[PDB]
Amino acid sequence: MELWLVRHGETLWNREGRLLGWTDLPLTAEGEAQARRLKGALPSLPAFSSDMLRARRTAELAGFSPRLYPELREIHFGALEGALWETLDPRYKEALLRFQGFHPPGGESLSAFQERVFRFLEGLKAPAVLFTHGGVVRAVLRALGEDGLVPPGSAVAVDWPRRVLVRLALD
Amino acid sequence: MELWLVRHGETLWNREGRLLGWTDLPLTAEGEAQARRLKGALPSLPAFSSDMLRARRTAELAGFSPRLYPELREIHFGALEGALWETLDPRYKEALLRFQGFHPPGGESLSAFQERVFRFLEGLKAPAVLFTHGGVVRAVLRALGEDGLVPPGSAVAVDWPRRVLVRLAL
Repeated sequence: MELWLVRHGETLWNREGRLLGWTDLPLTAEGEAQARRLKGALPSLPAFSSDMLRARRTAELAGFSPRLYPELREIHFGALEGALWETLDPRYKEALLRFQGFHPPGGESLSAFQERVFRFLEGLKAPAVLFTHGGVVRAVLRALGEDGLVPPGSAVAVDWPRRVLVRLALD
Repeated sequence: MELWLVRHGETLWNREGRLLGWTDLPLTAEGEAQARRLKGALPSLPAFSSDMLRARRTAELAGFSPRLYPELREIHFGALEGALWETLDPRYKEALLRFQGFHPPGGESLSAFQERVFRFLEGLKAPAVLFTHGGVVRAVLRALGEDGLVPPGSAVAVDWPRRVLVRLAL
């Protein structure tokens, strides 16, 4: 099933290097700029978006009017929300880097996050554009055997659950 | 959808030739070495594992933190757990070789085993690495029209439920 996943534009915490999950921060000026560049670059398919403001705003500026689903949210970092990546305990860094065995206190485990995301993707009955977050795109890319790190405001199209079709980045 | 079926490393009953199902044996030193060797080959896909110690330990040494599922367990041989294959009564040996039916005393039936394994596989929602047992790997290979020559600590990748992608015997 052809699915286009879009990572929302940047927020201040991208440059600041802080974990941003369920914390609701707005797009920066550049983030809105990145979002506008997506208009006319994404297929005119039904759109779905995380309910987080930054995701919804990206969809809007991209020319879409998506249906909202919290299932498309970034992983819930719990007590690690807002924590600087730099000072993150090596155990957490490793868990996130290897994408496994991550269970932040007060948050969502990586295993639970993957189930949520993959369960949502399984329910899609037709090609769609999904406005979501870096961790969601990463989970999908890694499940498809590829490095799952993509720039804010970029997109990837996949033939779920078989292979990646294209990675789209705009300058 | 890509699935990697990984057979746990060897235990003492493998070299001794004894039926090993729900008996929770640990890996031997060589079994652990086999597990470590898998770290440099298996793709970093979501991982799942039988809850048996030998499977869990194989996953850990291969560099994974799997979600545990008893559905990935080898069949329960009941009273036949630990029985030497070489002296297995013809009634059971034939049953296991015919693949038409099997139900050892105090054990699990082939039918229950299959319901178990296939329900699990059919429920997967994304590619994955599955740390399991010989009987499970064999069940998958046979469902794809292939034999089942996968030694301990080795793996087979399949495009489920269509065909085998590649075999990895280290």
